[PDB]
Amino acid sequence: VSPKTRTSNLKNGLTIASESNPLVQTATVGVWIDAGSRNENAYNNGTAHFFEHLAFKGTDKRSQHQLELDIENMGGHLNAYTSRESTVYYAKSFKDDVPKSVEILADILQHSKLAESAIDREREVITRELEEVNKQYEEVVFDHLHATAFMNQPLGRTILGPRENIQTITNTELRKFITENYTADRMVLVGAGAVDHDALVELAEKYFSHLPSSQSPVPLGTPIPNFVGSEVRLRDDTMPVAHIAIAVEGVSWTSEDYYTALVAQAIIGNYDRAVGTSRHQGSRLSNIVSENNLANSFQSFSTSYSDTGLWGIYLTSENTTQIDDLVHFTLKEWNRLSTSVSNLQVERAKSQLKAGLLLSLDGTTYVAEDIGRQLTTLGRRVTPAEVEAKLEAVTEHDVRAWAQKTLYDKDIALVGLGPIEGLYDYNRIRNDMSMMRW
Amino acid sequence: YMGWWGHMGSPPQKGIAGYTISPFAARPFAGVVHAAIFNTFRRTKNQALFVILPVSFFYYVWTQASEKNEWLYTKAGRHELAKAL
Repeated sequence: VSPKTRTSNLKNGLTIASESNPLVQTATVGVWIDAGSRNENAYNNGTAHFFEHLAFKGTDKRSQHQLELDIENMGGHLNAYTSRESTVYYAKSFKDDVPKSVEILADILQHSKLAESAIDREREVITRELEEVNKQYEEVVFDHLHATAFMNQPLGRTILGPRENIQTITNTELRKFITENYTADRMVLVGAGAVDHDALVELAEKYFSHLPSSQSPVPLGTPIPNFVGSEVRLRDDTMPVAHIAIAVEGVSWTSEDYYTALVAQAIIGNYDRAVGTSRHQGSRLSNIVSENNLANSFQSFSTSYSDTGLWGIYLTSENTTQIDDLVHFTLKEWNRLSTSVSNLQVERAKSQLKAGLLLSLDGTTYVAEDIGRQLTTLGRRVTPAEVEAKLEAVTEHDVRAWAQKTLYDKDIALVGLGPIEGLYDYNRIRNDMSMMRW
Repeated sequence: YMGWWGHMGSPPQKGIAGYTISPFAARPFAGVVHAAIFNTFRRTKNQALFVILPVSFFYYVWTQASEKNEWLYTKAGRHELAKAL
């Protein structure tokens, strides 16, 4: 039984959430923000990512060089990432360097220069990032997957934004973005590891007290996405490995089917030919794929957003003449979530997940990420006892009902990259979403 | 000159992104009225001469031959028929 997550608020509406671990010597403190690229329109798309660069370019007090030195002197590091719905800025340090790190984070978020000279400098760095993501195949595949599934909608936009916007982002629109979005009621200060909650609350009162509150304070993790069945083919015969993602519209964080969808995902599971144990996994798809050498890997996912999600699988394969078999057998295993699954598969997947949801949190950064994610999506940290009860409530017959309304005979979003000549047209893929025998 | 799926015999393909949408997501008869009128008119107009010229020539030839044959086997065509045989 892990120590209890303590939670306090400030007057502005900033949440402070902490989980202490007296066995470790480091601490991850940071700011989780319920805001990301999805909050941009088409004209300022890329702003959130642009700001992440300039946050480390110097403040009203410390210059870029002074900033570098201050963190070097602390001994730990700072890190940041911007997603579609979430922005994170954290600092890993020593136990007694926590007041320094909170002070630096408060500075870069509230009091950043955003000097025209630095905007102009980063504008090239970010332009170069557009031509180097091209190598990260998984990211290419998932960005096209969002673009097509949420065609012409805010969730469909990339985080980097178009080339055109990068050239036209001003300090004015940067300032406007962070003033509108980085408000106290949307922010959570998180501490995990060697942190005292009461000390962290005092540091929040000292540094984050003059944060703006939004005009209309909605609860944390408050949002209509209209999924498009569609495909993107990025054929490249010179690549040796095909990368394919297939997804349906999945579930939001607060869906009643959230846990049902996780169990369904665990029934298919993951596979990697490079891992020794993968040939012996219980998953039927794993067995088919390994015995027939159909793939190098597959990874089931159930990605959630505030008001929608994507549920599907990501495949990589060198077997270019049997892509058809790989996709065929994958979708036939999904069909069985509707037609065939019983207590045998469901109880097995529940066993595996009851541990998996706890295992994931193995370092202070993972714990902080868990507290921060849950507070910004659900408005609260869900205790392991509650999670164990929600998993236990999932029956085989919940899974069947969920798959019958979510997967069975449904439109898919499909992205193929690489030597995908063997990937059949949309209809033949989508025809495998049902079984004529059932 | 033809392989099979995965090795069809295409030159290497690169740089083309292809997009489409589900049959359930699309209106199958989108723009049908425009196509039925304007597209068909364009399509037909561009091919009209290749049908009209040979059809009209061979129909004219037939018409002349059949009319002559008919006339040759009347009373009036007696003399011309006698020469023709």
